[PDB]
Amino acid sequence: AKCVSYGVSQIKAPALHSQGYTGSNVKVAVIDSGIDSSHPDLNVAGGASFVPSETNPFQDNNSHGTHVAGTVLAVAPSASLYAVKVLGADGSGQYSWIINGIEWAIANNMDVINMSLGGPSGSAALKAAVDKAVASGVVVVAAAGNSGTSGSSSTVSYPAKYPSVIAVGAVDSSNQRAPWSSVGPELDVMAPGVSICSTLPGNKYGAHSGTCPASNHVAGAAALILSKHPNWTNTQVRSSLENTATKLGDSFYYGKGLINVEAAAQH
Repeated sequence: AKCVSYGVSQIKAPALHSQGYTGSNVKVAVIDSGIDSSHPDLNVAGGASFVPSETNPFQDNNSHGTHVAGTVLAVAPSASLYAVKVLGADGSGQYSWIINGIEWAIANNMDVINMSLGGPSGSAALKAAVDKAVASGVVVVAAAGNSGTSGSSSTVSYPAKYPSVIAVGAVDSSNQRAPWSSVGPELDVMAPGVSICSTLPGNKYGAHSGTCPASNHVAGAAALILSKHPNWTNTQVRSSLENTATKLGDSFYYGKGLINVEAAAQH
């Protein structure tokens, strides 16, 4: 009935909020199912739809992208979020649609791309677009995936699996890896992703679990770091997050560990 996720204080975002840094001026493309801009606790700054049968990026039929927007804004309240819709009612999107989203983010000078989406395969064209975004200076963050462990295999999804992307896995309030959080050498950092409370369509709130909400926290944290260091490059934003993370378990399962946006914004 109007929650804030425990994850905001777990990544130490409050420490930036009290310095007066809240993501002001940072363009964040939420590449997802869209965002219910009808929600009174959300500011959407604009958007576009690359789903051919669904022209409206501000209608969230699946309720995923609205949750994403909320979690990004809980970390970075004055961030400018753009609803970039590449996922249909079925919850999946063609590579051509997702690539259209990424090309859009580059053309409209997004500072941060959040991709709370995955699949088990890549494409040369997908990797090309993600790399091109990071070359042009965009911080690209993506959910590591919800495939759990599978012996010695990487279970990290594309595009999080690409080295040009910040792959984000999910811990709970105890910094324990969620059993469904994907794993592998491509896993970069962890953030809260268990029962994360946020905005849902129709002026509602509720908890989602997944690496999607984990990655939402990191995209938020990037917007908080660029609030404070507006002249930092994506390389510097990414190093700050990785080099100041709180170490947890092995890097196969946890990567660098829990992000600490407080320590990151001092680096």
